[PDB]
Amino acid sequence: FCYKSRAEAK
Amino acid sequence: DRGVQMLLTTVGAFAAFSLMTIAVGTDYWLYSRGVCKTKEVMTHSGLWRTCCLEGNFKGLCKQIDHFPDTAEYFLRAVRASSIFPILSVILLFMGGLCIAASEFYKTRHNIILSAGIFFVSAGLSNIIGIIVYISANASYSYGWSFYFGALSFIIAEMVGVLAVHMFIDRHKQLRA
Amino acid sequence: PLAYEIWMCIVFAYIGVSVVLFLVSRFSPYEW
Repeated sequence: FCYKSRAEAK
Repeated sequence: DRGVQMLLTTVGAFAAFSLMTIAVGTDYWLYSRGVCKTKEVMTHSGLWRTCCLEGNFKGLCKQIDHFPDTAEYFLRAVRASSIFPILSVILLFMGGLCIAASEFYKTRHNIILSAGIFFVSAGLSNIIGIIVYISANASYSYGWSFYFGALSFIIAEMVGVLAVHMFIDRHKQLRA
Repeated sequence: PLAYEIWMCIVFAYIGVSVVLFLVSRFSPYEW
């Protein structure tokens, strides 16, 4: 979840 | 309703924290036959002190003699402290703080999920604690504090489910 | 055949496994 959250920023 | 869901979650959390704290502090866990104070009568035998009952002298309590086999040494140590019950209590407290911060400093949407994870983890800690305690005590009936602990586990899991569902609803509203 | 405590902990574990399977499989918004 944390990985997807950070990537969604871009 | 969102209001009812939030209130039910808050009430449940307070109740679970209170139940576990009372249980980890009270002495009516086992109900065994042992020595009130030495240097074999019915007893209270909680998590920390084994008070005596029905004996020539009642009300006397002595700290249970933990440590009267490294495999057994480690179990004895984990039971000596109540790292698992105590950790359950701490986790429940942190969950409560998260739910409280939900109303203020809101719109973060991730503090509700935090509360859910904390409640579920507290439950897992409570179950490990129960297994360790039961294994260390290897008639012997269990008292109302042990069952308070169990009720804490069930309530905590339910409050966790409410938190997760609430977080999901928040992210569903946000995506619309 | 199984002690009383084993049944009690089987029930507690069932509740736990179910709650955790619900959480991991459904909390992340990226799964909708």
